[PDB]
Amino acid sequence: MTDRYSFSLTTFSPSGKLGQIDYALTAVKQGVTSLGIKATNGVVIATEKKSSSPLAMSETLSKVSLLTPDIGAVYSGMGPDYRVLVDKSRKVAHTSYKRIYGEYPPTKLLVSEVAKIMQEATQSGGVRPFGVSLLIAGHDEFNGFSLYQVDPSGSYFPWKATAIGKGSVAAKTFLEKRWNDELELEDAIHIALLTLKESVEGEFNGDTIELAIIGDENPDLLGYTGIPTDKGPRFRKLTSQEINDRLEAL
Amino acid sequence: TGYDLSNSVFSPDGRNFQVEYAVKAVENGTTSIGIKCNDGVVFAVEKLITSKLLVPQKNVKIQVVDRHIGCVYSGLIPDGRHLVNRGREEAASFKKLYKTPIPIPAFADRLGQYVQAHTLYNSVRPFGVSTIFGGVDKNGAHLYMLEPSGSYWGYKGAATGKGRQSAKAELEKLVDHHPEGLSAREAVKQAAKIIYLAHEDNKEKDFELEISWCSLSETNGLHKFVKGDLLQEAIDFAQKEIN
Amino acid sequence: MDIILGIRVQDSVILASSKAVTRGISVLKDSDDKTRQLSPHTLMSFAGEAGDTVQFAEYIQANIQLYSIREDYELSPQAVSSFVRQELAKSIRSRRPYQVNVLIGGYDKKKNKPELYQIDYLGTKVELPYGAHGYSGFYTFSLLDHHYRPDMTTEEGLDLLKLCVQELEKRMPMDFKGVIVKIVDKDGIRQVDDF
Amino acid sequence: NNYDGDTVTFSPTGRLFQVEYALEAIKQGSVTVGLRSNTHAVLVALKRNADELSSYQKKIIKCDEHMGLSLAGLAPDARVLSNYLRQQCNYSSLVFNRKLAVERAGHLLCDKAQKNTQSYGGRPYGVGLLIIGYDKSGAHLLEFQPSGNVTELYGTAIGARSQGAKTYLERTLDTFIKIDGNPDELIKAGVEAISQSLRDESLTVDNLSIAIVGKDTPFTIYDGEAVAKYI
Amino acid sequence: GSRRYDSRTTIFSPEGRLYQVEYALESISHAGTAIGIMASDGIVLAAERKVTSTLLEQDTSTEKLYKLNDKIAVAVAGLTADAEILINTARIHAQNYLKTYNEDIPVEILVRRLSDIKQGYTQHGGLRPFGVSFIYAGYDDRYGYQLYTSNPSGNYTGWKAISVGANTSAAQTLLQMDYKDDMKVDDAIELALKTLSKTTDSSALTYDRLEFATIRKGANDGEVYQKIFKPQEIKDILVKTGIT
Amino acid sequence: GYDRALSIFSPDGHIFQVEYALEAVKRGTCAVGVKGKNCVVLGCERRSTLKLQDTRITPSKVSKIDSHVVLSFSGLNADSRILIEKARVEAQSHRLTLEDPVTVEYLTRYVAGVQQRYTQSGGVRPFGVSTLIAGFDPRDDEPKLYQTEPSGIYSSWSAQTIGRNSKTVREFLEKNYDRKEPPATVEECVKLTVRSLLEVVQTGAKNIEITVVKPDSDIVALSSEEINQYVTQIEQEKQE
Amino acid sequence: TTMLAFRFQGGIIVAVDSRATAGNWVASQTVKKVIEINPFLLGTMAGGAADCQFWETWLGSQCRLHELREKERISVAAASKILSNLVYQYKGAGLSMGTMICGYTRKEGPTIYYVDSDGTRLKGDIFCVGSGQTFAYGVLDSNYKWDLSVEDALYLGKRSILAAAHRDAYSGGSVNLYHVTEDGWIYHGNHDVGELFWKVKEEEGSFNNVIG
Amino acid sequence: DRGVSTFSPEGRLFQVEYSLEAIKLGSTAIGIATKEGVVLGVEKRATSPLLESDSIEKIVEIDRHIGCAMSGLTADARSMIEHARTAAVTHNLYYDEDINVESLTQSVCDLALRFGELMSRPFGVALLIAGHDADDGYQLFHAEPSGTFYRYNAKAIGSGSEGAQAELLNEWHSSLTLKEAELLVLKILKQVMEEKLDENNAQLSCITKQDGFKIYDNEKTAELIKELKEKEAAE
Repeated sequence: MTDRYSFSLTTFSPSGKLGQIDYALTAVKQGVTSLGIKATNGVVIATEKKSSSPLAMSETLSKVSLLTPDIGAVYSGMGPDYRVLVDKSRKVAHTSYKRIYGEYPPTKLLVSEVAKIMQEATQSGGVRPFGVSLLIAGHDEFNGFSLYQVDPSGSYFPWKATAIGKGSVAAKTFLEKRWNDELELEDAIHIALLTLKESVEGEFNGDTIELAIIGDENPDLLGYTGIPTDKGPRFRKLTSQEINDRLEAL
Repeated sequence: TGYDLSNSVFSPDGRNFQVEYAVKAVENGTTSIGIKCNDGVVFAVEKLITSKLLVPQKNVKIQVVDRHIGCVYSGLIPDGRHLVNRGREEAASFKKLYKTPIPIPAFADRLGQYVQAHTLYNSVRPFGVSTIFGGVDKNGAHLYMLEPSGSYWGYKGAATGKGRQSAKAELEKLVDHHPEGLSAREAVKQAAKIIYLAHEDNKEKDFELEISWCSLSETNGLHKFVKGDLLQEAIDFAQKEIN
Repeated sequence: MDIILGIRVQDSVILASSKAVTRGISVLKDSDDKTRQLSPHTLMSFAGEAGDTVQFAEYIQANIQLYSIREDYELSPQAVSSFVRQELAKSIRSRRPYQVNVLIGGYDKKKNKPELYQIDYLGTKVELPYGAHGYSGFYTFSLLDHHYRPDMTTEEGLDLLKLCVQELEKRMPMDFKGVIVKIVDKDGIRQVDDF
Repeated sequence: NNYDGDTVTFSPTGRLFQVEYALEAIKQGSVTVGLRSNTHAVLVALKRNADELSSYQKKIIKCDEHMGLSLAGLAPDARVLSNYLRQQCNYSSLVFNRKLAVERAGHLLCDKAQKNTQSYGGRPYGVGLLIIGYDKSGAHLLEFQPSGNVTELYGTAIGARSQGAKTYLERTLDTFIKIDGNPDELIKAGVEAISQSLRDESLTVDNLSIAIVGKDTPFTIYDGEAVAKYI
Repeated sequence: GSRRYDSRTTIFSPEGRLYQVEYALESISHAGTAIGIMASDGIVLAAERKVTSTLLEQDTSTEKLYKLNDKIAVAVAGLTADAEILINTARIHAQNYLKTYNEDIPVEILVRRLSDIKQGYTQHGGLRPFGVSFIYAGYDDRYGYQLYTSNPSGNYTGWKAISVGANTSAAQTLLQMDYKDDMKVDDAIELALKTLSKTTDSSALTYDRLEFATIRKGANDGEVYQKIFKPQEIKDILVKTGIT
Repeated sequence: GYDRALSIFSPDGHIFQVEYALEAVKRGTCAVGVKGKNCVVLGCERRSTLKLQDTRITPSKVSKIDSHVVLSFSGLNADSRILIEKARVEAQSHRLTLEDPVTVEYLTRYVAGVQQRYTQSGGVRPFGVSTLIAGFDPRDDEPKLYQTEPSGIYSSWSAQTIGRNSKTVREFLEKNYDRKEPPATVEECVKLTVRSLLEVVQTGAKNIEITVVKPDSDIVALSSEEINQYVTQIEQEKQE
Repeated sequence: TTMLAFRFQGGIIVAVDSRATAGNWVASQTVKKVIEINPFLLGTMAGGAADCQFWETWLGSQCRLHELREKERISVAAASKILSNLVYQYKGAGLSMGTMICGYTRKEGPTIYYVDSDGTRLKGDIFCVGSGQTFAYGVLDSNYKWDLSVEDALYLGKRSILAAAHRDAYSGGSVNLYHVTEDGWIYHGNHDVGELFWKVKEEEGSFNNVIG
Repeated sequence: DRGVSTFSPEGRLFQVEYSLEAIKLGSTAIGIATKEGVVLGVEKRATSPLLESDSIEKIVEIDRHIGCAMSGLTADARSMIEHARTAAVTHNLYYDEDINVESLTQSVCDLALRFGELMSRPFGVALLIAGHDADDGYQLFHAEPSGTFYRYNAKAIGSGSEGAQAELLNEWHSSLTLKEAELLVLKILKQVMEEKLDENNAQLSCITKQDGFKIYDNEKTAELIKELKEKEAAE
């Protein structure tokens, strides 16, 4: 046995293309649409819960994931690749930051760590790149609210608003017309729901849509009282009912 | 195409062609069988006499594992020896930690997982043997047969090698004609007959018969080789049936 | 080894080091030079455990010479002293530490200033106008505290050094067989052959 | 064809071509004969020279006082395998105060050769060995193939034109097995056996190599004028 | 076994060229142009972001210009993710040197170190090289202001003015034409922007498509200041130099 | 670890990776070495395809391995740095253990050994570099000049050239260098070295580098103007 | 044990005693404490007998490999440093060694290095090591000159060991003499101390304290 | 591609067979064993007249009683020589004696087949190992990259080997003197060399019991060349 694939499986072609990265991006293109919009007092990330079977309980499959109390992530592309990246991202937030500085990493640095992991799968021996693009929304004291996209190559870019996957080209055009620097969080959620409806074929409701926000601190979700400085997580996943309430004012 | 050039590669069918090619090596080997009797198991194998210069009764094929398990195989003989060596290590470690001798189903999985592991990587070749093995434990007699894929099941009777079709047909008759069961001494006689009958697929050269058995009443649950008078009696019974 | 002294005057650094090597009962040598030139304008004297002193000094010398060749440039006395400190600080938590105390006398050609650094085997570095290791300071510092001036000439530094050595020869129980004296200035390193 | 690039690849008919190619190296090698009685076991080997200025390549290697072999094929591989046998014989004597049984020595050689046929990166051994020995169950002769197959025999031959010697031994089987307590006659039978494999060349004084082990005979190799008696 | 799938990233061609290095250089030729110009009183780093969007958050964005320490900065051309791996290694090297010698790392020593890391990937390990070319802008008290470049081969050279990425042939000719030795930073700022404006594949050169930085002794007295230009500051210097 | 045998024999008995490494050397800028009676001169070509270069800081083609030995090269620049670093470390290691600086032959033998090792080690390619190593043994006034190549073979030369168009300058040296009477002075040796490069270089401007090594660690690199005076005097004698 | 080595006009004199003790018990009087590393290099043996024998024999192997590789005689500087660097690696493990590596080359001339198990390496003109070193030093220091003849130098070394053998309980047996030249060392015989003492007493008039 | 340790259908290792082709391109080396000593001679083959030919080292001392000549990719020989020297010295350290010439040769040949995917390829050089020991007297061995070594009364390797070996077939007898062997190596080298043989492009050496291994001076060889010329003109 032993892993005898100690050589790169991603290499430059004569034209300068890294084939495996391009092909990973193609897999992302086939993936279900997900988007992110940044407001003045929050960030929203959303996607469709494309249920593989009606017998499947799609609530047990989380496409939107908490990474830290103030950082969340959504994806487009290969689900399993996303799941393991979420595990690694959660752990690296602790090992390379919280266990050192006693606090959670700022959004940009956690993104940087996830990006590094994805870059290494593009150069290390005997592995293929991750077949996902991530959208990571978060808040921290000194940088405020932010939204980042991370691609299979390991490249990441900050966005005011963006979309990835199936209908990203049309969705990004839709977002360009609606986005301004004076949006409140509720306005961004409204725009997110409008944008997402265009790329969804079938049912469009709280049970088929997954949506989370980075907003105000939620002391009700902290689980304890007594420490004034601890005010609760800013990440909150919207319920099925909360989504449907905003679909009537749509 | 090219799916059959490397082990552990799924073909578009969902097949591992390298494992299927290992089976061809097994089918090319001599006939070996196993019979599950009332309180034990009997193993028998066809040994082709390539030349007069082969010393009779010396090139022993059947192998013991621990003191209660017998193993016989068809195909690449060295591969079978490698598998038995591993089996002996597995049995030793089991007894070291748990005191009791390894149960036959437990032992079957140890071999099974090891053989299956050689279908997971392209850096190794699958085993070129099908192994018939078994013995007596606390729950009674057990007979198993293990393929190159790592696949194994429990058997009432088992056969592999070049004359497996002939042998299987003979084994199926015994199962039908004896629902109550077969005695250990009967099984030795029947094993001799079946190898002699299966030798028609290898009729060019003459052969040497080798039999072993584990029985609760006849061998105290230990693996022993059938020797001398009992072996000759089985050879005579076999020769009488082919004529 | 025993006595190593250092004094930084106006335009040079002067290092004085004893000549005796004693192995228990007998004085095996009375002309030992307890110093290594690390670079053209940097000298290091040393004292401590037998064997480790020379091994450490030559190891440092080799490393600075390697740097000099690689960059075609002489490191500043400060940079050399920091490198030496780190090596000793690393050494103190090793399996078997270097038991070596050093003085680094260098002339910085960029700043046109002499510099004297005192580093003990723990990696304790201090920049001083004058320094010593072991018991040498106990006998000599009261004289240096009194007479030292920052604008002293090299000749005045040597005279103050003679007074220090005389006090050592009077009150120290051990015969250290005199000292070898070396001067480090803008022109490099030279030995005072009559002291 | 497409399945002979390495030892880790079966062909569609279940063959291992690298092992078969290693077997081919033995066929190119010089002939060597092995035969035994109930008291003694004998090796006879036709040594091969490079030219008239060169020495004749040695064929027989001693492994212990009671065991040794003759080689045909890649000589360095024989050195590796014979070194391993020397160690295993030695381990048995040091740890268990026990002379290593010839049959057990065959099992060890089989297993060592097998590992080189199932793993990537390696290659099969390119040599065949005839092991003779005298242990607690009498005289023994083994034939080793680098496929891993080890076989106990009364007599045999390996190398180029070995078929002639092998047929002779198959005829003489009933005679030479009975040559007990007569080392010279057993060697004669071996020299006559290896003669059935010669063409154009004959057995000379620096051509012939003989070894013998028996009841009260340590494994000893005869070369030079020591084999003139048998020419 | 595994050999079958090995591309062999570290072999010579029959002509004595390193395939992967050459192909990585081809990749870099499609990256946004980065320019470095060295003057007597400072260094300029100018670089073009690749076809951006209006929804990209520019003020928090960094893809071209990176700080290695207070004295040394780099402009990137190629795979950004690859560059960040090397950049972090360079940042650590600079700090290792500072801890060891208690002096800031000389520019060339940092450049040589990174370039040696790139070299290693071309000779051993069987891994693909880093698809990155750097322009190093830095200052130390030995050589003063320095410009270097390094490419995937691990080869590095010093420059008075240099470009990497797209249209380097056209850019280098324009720089060679207008560069003079007695040039000052404010003049170099203008040259860099004028060169990008002519070589760009975009229709027009605007603030949102640029990253800009200067290293000046225009820091109060005997010290050096790095200035990573803000989006508004790039907009102002574009108006000042008369490009918009 | 990556263990792949990149340097292997071909049916005709050639190791192509080693031979292709020589092709990289052929592409490199020309380097030349000439030893006089009491000196050795190393000349190097600088391709003028790169202007706007900062010549103060750009890696120079001749490198000091120790105070008494120098190394120049033709081929891959990045590869040469690895050999130069190893040689410099070994030079200091030799001084540390033997208490004497390396001989020029010893240093050459070491560098050549490293090059050879990279032709039969798994997972590595050969150096695309040939070197000229020159200097004087400690306390010796006999000039030394050696050459190494990717295969790892090395030898001593009265005069030698490597790199692009080295066939032409070797042609020049073979008819102009007399063994019975080598360039008796520094002037004559530098002149013959500049002359040999002028057969190939193009403009005698910033395209020619000259380094003179004399006994007892006396090494100096000539400036543009000093070389320019040789370039001027050579062509004025040629106009006849 | 008593050993000395000193540099002079005609090269190096090496002189040693021959006694080995295990407590009060005299285990041997015929011990070879000079080791012929090679035809040009000598080593003395003090401390651990095995440590000195083993590693100075090993040193000879390293010196031989050096001259095979470099086609030149190894310097005393380089040879001594190979040994000192080796024992320094073992520092703390419990090696016991006190030796003088003696040689005569073209570039160096006659050279002596005192090498020691705690890593010390000292070049010098006169060295004396062992339980009787202080007695030998007394005779050496008062009679040593650079311009000694080979004959007088040999006697001085012999007489100095005799002084030690007399007073030091753990020194004696016999005296072994060597003379190291550029062309190699020359052995100058084994001299029983018992016979030598009486001979020297009569001829020299020394040791009046002892009745003979 | 294919394994480095692969067998051909004929039962030969591809890489070993290919390395033998590289040795055929090498410069000629010849050895002749006599009862008075063994002679080793080589063709230097300088690629240019500016190359100082005395720096070409194709004859090498392993120990005082063992010498060695090489042909092929001579850079590959350096680690083989290093190993040989170490083995010779190590055995003396362990056993206080000279090592047997055969044992030394066997130790060198053990390195040969240590290649795969250890070194990445076989050695591309053949060695003539000559020496003397008390048990078997004067000996000459031919060490190949296959790991095989043959003892020879006389042997030639390199580009002119088969022509030289045919010549050695006719000339060698068991009563040759050392002087006769020296001239014989010179004669055959002169026959197979491209350039005209002289003391600068050819080198002689010998191993005797008394004096050990010695590489001949160019002045000494020049006299033997002049002696050769005169005796060939003598009939």
